[PDB]
Formats: sequence, C-alpha cells, structure tokens
Amino acid sequence: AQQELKQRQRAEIYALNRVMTELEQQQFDEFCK
Amino acid sequence: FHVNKSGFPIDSHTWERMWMHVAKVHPKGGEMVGAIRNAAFLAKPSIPQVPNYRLSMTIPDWLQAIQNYMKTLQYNHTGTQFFEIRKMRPLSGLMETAKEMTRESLPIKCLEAVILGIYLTNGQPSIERFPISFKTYFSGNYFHHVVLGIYCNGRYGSLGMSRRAELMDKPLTFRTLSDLIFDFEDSYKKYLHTVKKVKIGLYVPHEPHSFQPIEWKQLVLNVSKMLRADIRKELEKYARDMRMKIL
Ligand SMILES: *CC(=O)[C@H](Cc1ccccc1)NS(=O)(=O)c1ccc(C)cc1
Ligand SMILES: *CC(=O)[C@H](Cc1ccccc1)NS(=O)(=O)c1ccc(C)cc1
Repeated sequence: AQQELKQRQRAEIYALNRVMTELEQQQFDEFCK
Repeated sequence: FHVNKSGFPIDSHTWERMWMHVAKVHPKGGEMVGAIRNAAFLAKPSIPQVPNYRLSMTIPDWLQAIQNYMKTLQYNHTGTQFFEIRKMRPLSGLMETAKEMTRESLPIKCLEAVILGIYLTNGQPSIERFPISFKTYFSGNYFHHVVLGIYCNGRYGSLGMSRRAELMDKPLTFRTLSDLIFDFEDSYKKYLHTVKKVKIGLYVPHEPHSFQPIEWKQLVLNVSKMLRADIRKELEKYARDMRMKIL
C-alpha cells in the first residue's frame, strides 16, 4: 500500500511548509524592526 | 541542510530528521510538529498541472508559465531538500530527476529550480539556457545561489526559485548579459549582500539525452575587487563568445 505513503507525506510536507514560510516572514519582519 | 537520498516514499531516518530540524528552529516547534504528524486527516494539496507550450503563447508568456509553475510548487522551507541533484551528473539523469519533480509535485529550492527550468525549456530552441551562480557576503558569512540565465531574440532574463522575490525570475528585457547580472547585484544590495563572485555556465544543450554534465563555471569573475566598467567588459566578451558558439 505504497502510494498512500506519498500522498500522506505530500500532505504533511505542504502542511509543514506553510508554517515555516509564515515563520520565516515573522523572523524577517522582526529582524527589520 | 539535509538532502533526501531515499527517493519516494521517504524512508524513516530522513523523515524523522526533517521533523527533527523543524522542531528546533521553530520557537514553538513540537507543539506544531505533533499537530501535523498526529492528525487523522489532512487536506490533500492541489496538484498544479505541468505547463505545455501552446501556439497562443509568446516566449515571455511561456517563461512566466514555467515560473508560475515553480512558484506553485513553493520554495522548500522544511529544511530537507527532497530531490537530490548531483551537479556533475549527466544531463540525461538530471532530466530524469526533473520528471520526478513534476510527477511528485513537492517544494523545491534554487538548484532544483534550475534543473526543472532546463527540463521545461527543452523543446523551445529559440531559448538558450545557462546557469548563473553567485557567491555573496553578508555579516561574516558567504552564501551560494543559482538561477537559470535565459537568452532569446537579443534579450536576457532568468528563471529561478528564491525565498526573495528579487533573486529569481527576471523578464526578457535586459539588453546585455551585464544588465541582467547588474540587476541581481542591485537586488542583493537591498538585502545588504555584497556580491563576491559570479560564475556563468555554458548554454545547456537541448538534447535531453545528452550524457555530458552541465558546465557551471566557464566564466568566474571576482566582482568584489572590480569596477562596473570592467565587470561589463569581461561579461560582454563572454556573452558574445556564447552567441558566436565559440565557447
Ligand atoms: C527591513 C528590510 O531589510 C527590507 C528590505 C527590502 C527588500 C526588498 C525591497 C525593499 C526593501 N526593507 S523593507 O522591506 O522596506 C521593510 C520591511 C519591514 C520593515 C519592518 C521595515 C522595512
Ligand atoms: C540557492 C539557495 O539555496 C539559496 C540559499 C541562500 C542563498 C543566499 C542567502 C541565504 C540563503 N536560496 S534563497 O534561500 O532563496 C536566498 C535567500 C536569501 C537571499 C538573500 C538570497 C537567496
């Protein structure tokens, strides 16, 4: 049942990527400030 | 910076080491690592369709479509680069990896963007493609970046992926290679990076079954000790050599 692992990992990767993007903007903003 | 040599799906050591790095750098990691990891259901993210060149597109239109495809893949902020790119692999095998990218649809960083740039611009022979690498200095550190230089109908441009909007794609509107390069340097000035070195590669052949490696550094020039009048010359001689299919 190997595809299902991809599809789930893709969904976790994009989930996580959302958060690190939002993190990196707060870091860069508070940098500037 | 870790890279995945396990392919897809990702094996357990490299998967856990991703959540490793993610929980340290995040001030509130672990609280959120669990929420993704342990969640019965997540939304299945949209799969962007890979663009195909249609006769109603200009070259600038196709170039924006490639760049928009990469932007939808998103820049990889996870800390774990998902597709291994061995720079000196034959072009043939790097193209295989680009196929992986479009068929697995995952975030990417700048190097992988360049490979996929090449893979999507094979098949339009009016476009020539060559990598531009930058070594830059900021706050006691050196950094390395790469983009796909583009040459078509007497105009230069680029494709790329960056965390910064001014260090990727550049429209097909620069009249010299130097104007392209000098735009990047001014863009880096916004982020207080000093450009120390610039490496220009060779045109990447349009044979997708070539087994030669990409040439990454036919021209290397130490822009730090040089004045713009002489950067331009050195860059202008080399661009013209590229066009006269000497180099
Ligand atoms: C704070 C900073 O470095 C940015 C740099 C920048 C980059 C690209 C184009 C313009 C400027 N300056 S800023 O974007 O104007 C800025 C952002 C956030 C704050 C709090 C101040 C300034
Ligand atoms: C090509 C790559 O991985 C870079 C990493 C890097 C490069 C320069 C400075 C910091 C990090 N791509 S990038 O993260 O998009 C990038 C970030 C910041 C700048 C100022 C340029 C490029």
